[PDB]
Amino acid sequence: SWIYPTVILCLFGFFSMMRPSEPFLIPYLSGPDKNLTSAEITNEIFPVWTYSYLVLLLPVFVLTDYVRYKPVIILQGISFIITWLLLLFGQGVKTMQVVEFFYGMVTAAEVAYYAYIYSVVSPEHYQRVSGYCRSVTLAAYTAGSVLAQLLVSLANMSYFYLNVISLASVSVAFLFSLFLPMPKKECYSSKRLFYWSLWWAFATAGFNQVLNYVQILWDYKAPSQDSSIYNGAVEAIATFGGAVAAFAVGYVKVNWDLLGELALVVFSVVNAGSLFLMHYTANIWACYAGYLIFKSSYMLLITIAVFQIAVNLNVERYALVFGINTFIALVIQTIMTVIVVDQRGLNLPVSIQFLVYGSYFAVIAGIFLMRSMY
Amino acid sequence: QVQLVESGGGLVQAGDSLRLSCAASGLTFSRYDMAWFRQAPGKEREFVAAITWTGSITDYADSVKGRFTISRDNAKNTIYLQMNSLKPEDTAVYYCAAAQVPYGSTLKFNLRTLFGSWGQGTQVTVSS
Ligand SMILES: *[C@@H]1O[C@H](CO)[C@@H](O)[C@H](O)[C@H]1NC(C)=O
Repeated sequence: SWIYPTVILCLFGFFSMMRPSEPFLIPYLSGPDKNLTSAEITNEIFPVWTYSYLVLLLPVFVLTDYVRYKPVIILQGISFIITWLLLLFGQGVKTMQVVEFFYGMVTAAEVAYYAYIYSVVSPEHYQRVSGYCRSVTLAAYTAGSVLAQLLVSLANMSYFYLNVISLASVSVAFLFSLFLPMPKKECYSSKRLFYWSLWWAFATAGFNQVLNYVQILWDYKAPSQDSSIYNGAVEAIATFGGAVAAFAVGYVKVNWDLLGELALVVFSVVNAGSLFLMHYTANIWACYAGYLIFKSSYMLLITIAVFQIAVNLNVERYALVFGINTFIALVIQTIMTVIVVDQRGLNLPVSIQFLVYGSYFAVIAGIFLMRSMY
Repeated sequence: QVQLVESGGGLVQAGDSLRLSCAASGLTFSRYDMAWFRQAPGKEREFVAAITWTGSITDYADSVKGRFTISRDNAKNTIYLQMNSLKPEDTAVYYCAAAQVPYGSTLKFNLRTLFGSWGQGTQVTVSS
């Protein structure tokens, strides 16, 4: 009964998240294909994704529970197809800004993917359900990264054909959503829900902040003329590390009623100490291992939060609660980026940035580690 | 306003060598991929070299390769270009350019579309 919805949902997730063209976006757009300058791509195109994402997250989390979810997953599929068609055949700066608007729609509509399954499945399959859905996306990301690396180097695959492969992947994914079963017909009062959302809001803002500077840190630490190959490979392995960590959450029989918070504290410290290790250590392998632990550890927690939010939601407000938490994370991340990295703010170099990111994650652990009064 | 100042150019008989310097200012020099371009008298500006911000990589044009040694001195916010065995076909106005985005190399921005913030160039007249 639960197998068919889960199978179709994870097939859609795998085929949508498998996109070879993603790691070569900047080389593609600034390359000989589109000829967009670095200043343009960085300041006029890319920001439209953040504002489009921020604005579109509002209707998504406002309505996704009303429309019963499937309409939102289908909309995400169509947005995927439009985005990649424009990427393939769209030339100019305004066209790329529209591409970024539709990608903001695509990512903002992802709340329905994780929200959808708890409406069609019984509460007793929520743990297993949560693990597969997160892992297939990360397994798909790793597979796409490996395929792109092999093709671009071994197959001399041009970025246009990576884009074509990703377009075919998202088209197949769109075809998989038409068959998804349709579900049928101030909520933070619970403290588990409140704290799981608090960690989601703040940890998520920090996580997406690191990802844009890991490769910059690795280059500064160990200047290597072939860093690009190693930077991609470690990203993929770190992404595969969280796929099995996410998968292992749904399989292992552990009483999550008592291990909910305990896991939050233990892996919150591993997210802090892992970041200090990349900042302080001189070996790049120690820095590579730090990223693997940080990304794998975070994805272990993001799986428990979604599972542990859905369990304590009395009302079927899955997209509201998930949608708010990824929106407040967007606000936090955008504010923090301005303070820390932006020239308008402090303009910290990557040398010290991870002491900020490292301690920023220690503060998160500090709040959760100190909730025991006697 | 990123300000760059090319110095070093001048007449040099063929076979001698030169060193130009470009003491960049107004930017965080230790984060930007600097470069050197030239504009021969009757053509368009053409990439010559580009030293990544880490300094571990130095791309070069096919013609110059093997004679040009781009460098950088982050202490002095300066970059150099040693030009050895100069042939009359190297004559140009040598402009130093700064990456319009700090970590261009790490984010994999095409080099020949990554450098702006031009200077006012220095004249090299390789006189056979
Ligand atoms: C990018 O520049 C190259 C070289 O000038 C040119 O051949 C190409 O057509 C340009 N981009 C496109 C596809 O318009």
